[PDB]
Amino acid sequence: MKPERKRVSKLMAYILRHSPEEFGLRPDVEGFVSLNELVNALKTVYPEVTEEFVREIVENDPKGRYEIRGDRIRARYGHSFPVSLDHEEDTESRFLYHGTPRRNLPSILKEGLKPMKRQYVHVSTDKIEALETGRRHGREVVLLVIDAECLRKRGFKIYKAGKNVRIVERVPPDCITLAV
Ligand SMILES: Nc1ncnc2c1ncn2[C@@H]1O[C@H](COP(=O)(O)O)[C@@H](OP(=O)(O)O)[C@H]1OP(=O)(O)O
Repeated sequence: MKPERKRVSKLMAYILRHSPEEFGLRPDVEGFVSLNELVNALKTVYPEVTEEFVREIVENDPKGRYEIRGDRIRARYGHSFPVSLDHEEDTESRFLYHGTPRRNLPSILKEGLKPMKRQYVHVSTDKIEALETGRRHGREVVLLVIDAECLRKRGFKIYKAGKNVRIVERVPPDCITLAV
């Protein structure tokens, strides 16, 4: 009744803010997942959850935690992964940066930056922050320099994801150059 809604809501917020990948979910750039996919993910822990139950959680949430648009759902705040909540485009940046561990560099040079268990990749306007973000993934980080105008001309819109972080669907190898 009351504890039911709270325990399901706690899982909902964790999934939507923190680790959609632990449930096989891939949010779009605005942080939405489909309502059906979220229900199926909740159902693995609480089999009694239905779409109507999730809708009532959203409608009755005292803090504005969630938003349903059409048949997709997101958390409105508190994300620990890069999102562009208002879909606001970065049009001014000329160069973006991504740090790749030297071990992962062969596949990235051939294929570019491809999204993995996510719908988009993340890069930075700042080369030092790009290298620090890459260091989290392994040693001997190699700096990739990304031509933002090449990305836009190729049809990839670049979105602001807070401070110096940007997200984009993928980065083709043609928009990438190496640096020490
Ligand atoms: N009823 C509910 N529905 C969803 N989520 C809930 C929740 N009741 C609590 N949470 C979240 O638990 C985290 C620690 O909260 P406390 O123990 O400090 O109160 C924090 O989430 P996070 O770790 O992402 O910041 C809270 O979310 P919120 O701040 O929205 O209540």
